[PDB]
Amino acid sequence: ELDQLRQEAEQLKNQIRDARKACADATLSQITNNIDPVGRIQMRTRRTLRGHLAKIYAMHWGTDSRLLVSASQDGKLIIWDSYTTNKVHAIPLRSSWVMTCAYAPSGNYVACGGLDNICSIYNLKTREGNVRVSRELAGHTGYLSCCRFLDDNQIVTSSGDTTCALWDIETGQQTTTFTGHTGDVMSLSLAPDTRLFVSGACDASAKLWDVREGMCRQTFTGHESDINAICFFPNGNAFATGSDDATCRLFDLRADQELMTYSHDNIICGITSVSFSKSGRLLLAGYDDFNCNVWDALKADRAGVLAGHDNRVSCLGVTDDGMAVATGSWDSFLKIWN
Amino acid sequence: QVQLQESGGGLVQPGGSLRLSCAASGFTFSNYKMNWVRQAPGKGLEWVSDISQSGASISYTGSVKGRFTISRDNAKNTLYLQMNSLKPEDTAVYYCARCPAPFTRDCFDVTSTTYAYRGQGTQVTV
Amino acid sequence: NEEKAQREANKKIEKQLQKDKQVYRATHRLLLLGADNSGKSTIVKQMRGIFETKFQVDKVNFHMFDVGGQRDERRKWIQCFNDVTAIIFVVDSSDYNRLQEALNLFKSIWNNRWLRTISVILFLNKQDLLAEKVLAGKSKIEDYFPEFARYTTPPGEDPRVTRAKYFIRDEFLRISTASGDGRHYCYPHFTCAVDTENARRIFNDCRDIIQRMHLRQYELL
Amino acid sequence: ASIAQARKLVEQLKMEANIDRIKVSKAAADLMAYCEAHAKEDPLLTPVPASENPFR
Amino acid sequence: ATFLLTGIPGLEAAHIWISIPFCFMYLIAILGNGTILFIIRTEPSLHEPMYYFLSMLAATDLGLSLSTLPTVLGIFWFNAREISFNACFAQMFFIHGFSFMESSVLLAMAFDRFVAICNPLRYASILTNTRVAKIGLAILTRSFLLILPLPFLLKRLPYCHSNVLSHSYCLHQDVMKLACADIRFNSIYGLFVVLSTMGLDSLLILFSYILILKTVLGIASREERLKALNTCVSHICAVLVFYVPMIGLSLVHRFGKHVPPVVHVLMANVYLLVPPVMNPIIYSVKTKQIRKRILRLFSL
Repeated sequence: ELDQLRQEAEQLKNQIRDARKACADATLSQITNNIDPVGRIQMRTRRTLRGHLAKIYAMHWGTDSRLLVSASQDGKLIIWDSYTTNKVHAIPLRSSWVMTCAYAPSGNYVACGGLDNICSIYNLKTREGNVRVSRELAGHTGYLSCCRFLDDNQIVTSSGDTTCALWDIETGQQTTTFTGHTGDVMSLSLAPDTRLFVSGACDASAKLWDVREGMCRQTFTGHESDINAICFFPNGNAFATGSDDATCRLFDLRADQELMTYSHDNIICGITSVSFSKSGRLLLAGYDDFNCNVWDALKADRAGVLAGHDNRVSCLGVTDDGMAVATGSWDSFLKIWN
Repeated sequence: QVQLQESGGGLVQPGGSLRLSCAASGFTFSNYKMNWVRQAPGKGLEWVSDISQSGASISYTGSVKGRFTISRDNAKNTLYLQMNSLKPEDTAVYYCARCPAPFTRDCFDVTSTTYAYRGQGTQVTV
Repeated sequence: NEEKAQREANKKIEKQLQKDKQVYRATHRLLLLGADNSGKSTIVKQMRGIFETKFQVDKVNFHMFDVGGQRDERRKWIQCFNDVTAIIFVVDSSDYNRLQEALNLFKSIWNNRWLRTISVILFLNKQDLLAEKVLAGKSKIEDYFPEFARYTTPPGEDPRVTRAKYFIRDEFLRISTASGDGRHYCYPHFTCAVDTENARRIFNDCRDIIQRMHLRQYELL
Repeated sequence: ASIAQARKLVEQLKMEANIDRIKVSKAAADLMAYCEAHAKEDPLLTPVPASENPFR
Repeated sequence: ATFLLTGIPGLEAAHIWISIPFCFMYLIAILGNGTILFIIRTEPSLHEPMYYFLSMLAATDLGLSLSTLPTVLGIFWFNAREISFNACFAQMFFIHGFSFMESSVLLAMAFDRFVAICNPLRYASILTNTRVAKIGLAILTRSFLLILPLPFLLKRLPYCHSNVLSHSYCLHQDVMKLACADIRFNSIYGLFVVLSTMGLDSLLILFSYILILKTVLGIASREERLKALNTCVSHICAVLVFYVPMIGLSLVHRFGKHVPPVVHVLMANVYLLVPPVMNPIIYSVKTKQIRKRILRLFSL
């Protein structure tokens, strides 16, 4: 009978809610009431990268924190040199509807995907010297939303058919599949030790996955609308999400509940991207009002504004050593802030 | 999480009356546009009515004009549908849908097969 | 030593990007949208994953995309098409049961935040079936739309066919002109299953849209 | 049909429920300790002289 | 030898109320043109064929203001009315060169607007960036080639009679009257150039506006018709105020034997001092993409 199963499911949901309520005793805001404010964080544009014809959806930094890759809707991948603004490479793509890009940890490969439902891997260091397609990973049903390189051989991708997958680039078959989401999976974030990852969906839900065991461990709720971005804390025991209700929230894996929310009355536009600084003290979030705000993670008080873009901010990333932050936008211009 | 529970179904003779109520929780009710959706047996999801954020604008489908009335109560976070002069073609399961995003006036995908912000449904038979 | 090689590579890439810029600015992009019942596939085949179609009229290149490999929920991937010249909307006017679905989709597209600057070209397809259904006088329209009982025409078979055609067109135009910022319009056309003027109609409508954009840009509007 | 989905959901809830949890205060203390531990190596948080700045 | 300037025949009042409007107008011209040029040449989103011609017009206006500033300022503030033999000819060369540059820039802007509005779907296939650069080079060459003989021929001639001028700056048609001998060829060549190569320009600009108005008449309701008419009248007035008292002065110098010199002073002052201030406001500042940047810069 379906009715008894539904009653049992809601009974377990009530039990989980009661356990979470009992496990909470204090709030993070009151614990951090005795620390000093960060102050006014003023950042200036140090570089402006020009050359993209159309709007930008994705970018990714390199491990050396010098070269980065950006994807655009005219159908081009460009590898930059943020020190001198020289275009190292320019890769023309087969499909112009590209929604994501990735940079290999070893720096030999890049990947991209979009409405074509196919993820393609490019070899930047071929023996001849040119850039050619190395593999085309097919098997997803919806559009590709995000992809991340575990290492030179394994890549994890999320699609719009409410599933994630783990690929083997050498052979091209799906090693593992992750299921359980109800809406489109919009973003994923790998753990610092690359043993777990999270994923946000259009169901206002986030889940924690085990790469080896291949099952969902925990599920976190609290948002009221679709989730657009997600990012791990530097120590690997927390993450932050950005949604369409114009709020961000910080979740803790061990406590298995929300810790703090970052919102203001004057903001009515959703968040398109989030990121953390090197030490985790500052949280940077992009908004639909053409601005990016800098938050105080331990205080939930705004501390800075970046106002250099004339259109929607789509992507935002911070280098490994935290020397700079790069933000792309829908007006086809990248900017390095410091 | 978003929770929408509907109640009010039952057996009504033709020409009778019936009232449907939906109790909403887990989100701010006053920032969202609400819908009523029904699904007849052997037929896909069909839109019925919607009401604005404050109830200023009300619209219905063609076949229910002059018989159905939709209202919302922001004080207690409830939605209502007042059925009148029921017909044998009105038998279906009634779902209450929600606008995906706040402060907007467009509603994508409320009648989709796997919409997330939709209720369990109640059975109405005439 | 490496600076000279880096500069030379940058210069080569800039030249290639300039050529690509010229080629990209040359052409125009369109989005073909509709439902399964509507004969949009037949339309795109008449002037013939994503089904691209390139046609050229008066030495001007047009590009049309018909995405069909996705799921039912389209509120997230629809934001990739906010820079197109126009949206082609195809409606099967002979099916009264699913006309309100078309009206709801049109309203959702018209009132979107990122699609509030894109003009829509409306095609009301399947005219022969509508004429046959109206003449055969078996399935009525007044019971689907009760407002049809107090409507007067503002075709050759009878005035009833004209009345029905213009009633449906007026429904769509009322939704169009209800709420608007005078930044985008709607161009309704009456097309049948077999026609050869769709390319010319698209050319004229796109020319009007572009001219209006240029007038606004040059402060004349 | 839906019975299998309900059974899978029940199994997932049963597997998720039986996990030990710690207090919020411990998590807050750990996050603080990490922040004050690594606050000395955050160029964005603490401005640095332009001599070592690679984007000068 | 030195030429003795005279300036306005009303400066004997110790410029109590004359120097202030001139200084304010020069300041407005210089500041506006410099700000527009800097904003256009700094921001990457304003790299379009339409804005290149606006920047060229700003550069021409700034050059004309700087070329005419020194002698006027000296005569109206330091009471200095003596100019050397070579500075006079340098000023005469620069003034005419920049006037021709301004006329050519206006013609290029008119062609740009006509192609953009009357040829909407083929606009990007005609006005690429390389053709804009070619047009700029052609404008520079045409403007600074037709003026070269004018001071070159006058420099060699011996001036003997009075070495006194009528304006506050050197003009070819006024200076040639003191050559003491054989001024027919210089006068006829100057008149031929100024008429032939520089009135057809105004005719073409007016024709383009007529065609644009004809195109825009049959669009929209009266609400947009009023806006279109207001803009197309502002542009025509801006063109005429520069083009009329400029051909008129060259005509009246040769043909106006009886006209008082006040008319010469007024016409020469108008077409050389008003356009540098009028063109920014009407053409560049009216655009919203530059208004936004100007407001943000002023708030800083």
